[PDB]
Amino acid sequence: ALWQFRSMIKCAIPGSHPLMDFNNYGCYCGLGGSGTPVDELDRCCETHDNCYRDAKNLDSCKFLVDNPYTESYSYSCSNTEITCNSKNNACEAFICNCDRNAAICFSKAPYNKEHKNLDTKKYC
Ligand SMILES: C[C@H](CCC(=O)NCCS(=O)(=O)O)[C@H]1CC[C@H]2[C@@H]3[C@H](O)C[C@@H]4C[C@H](O)CC[C@]4(C)[C@H]3C[C@H](O)[C@]12C
Ligand SMILES: [Ca+2]
Ligand SMILES: [Ca+2]
Ligand SMILES: [Ca+2]
Ligand SMILES: [Cl-]
Ligand SMILES: [Cl-]
Ligand SMILES: [Cl-]
Repeated sequence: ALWQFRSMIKCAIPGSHPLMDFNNYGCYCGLGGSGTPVDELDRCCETHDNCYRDAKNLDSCKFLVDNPYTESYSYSCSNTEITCNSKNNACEAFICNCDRNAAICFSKAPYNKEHKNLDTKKYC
């Protein structure tokens, strides 16, 4: 679920900015997206979006109001290391996996301030 994705990110990037949740980043970091990612970080988000899209296409899975972000799962954090619980059901494991990979991807990408709250309608 969305709130778990945020904690997962805190887990991988302890020095994250709490107020960052109020803003969007690049072309894909945020609800929806358009065009092509502007940088590595943005790519991580697009990929995560794509991962959720695949989640919505799983024949055996249908989420509340069709939003994968509502699906809560179980996971643990240890030394900035994320682990999805094997007890998660297939749908939850798929979502937990998308989040884990995205969080890891975020931790390795450069944060470019110029892309914060980008004028998407013009550069995306
Ligand atoms: C983890 C990312 C920032 C990394 C960073 O702050 N590096 C600097 C570290 S340091 O000071 O130099 O130590 C931030 C950039 C924009 C953020 C995204 C945007 O805020 C858009 C949404 C907001 C939602 O609440 C959570 C998912 C999300 C899709 C966020 C995931 C994550 O929190 C992102 C991808
Ligand atoms: Ca998005
Ligand atoms: Ca269902
Ligand atoms: Ca659940
Ligand atoms: Cl989002
Ligand atoms: Cl349902
Ligand atoms: Cl459900």
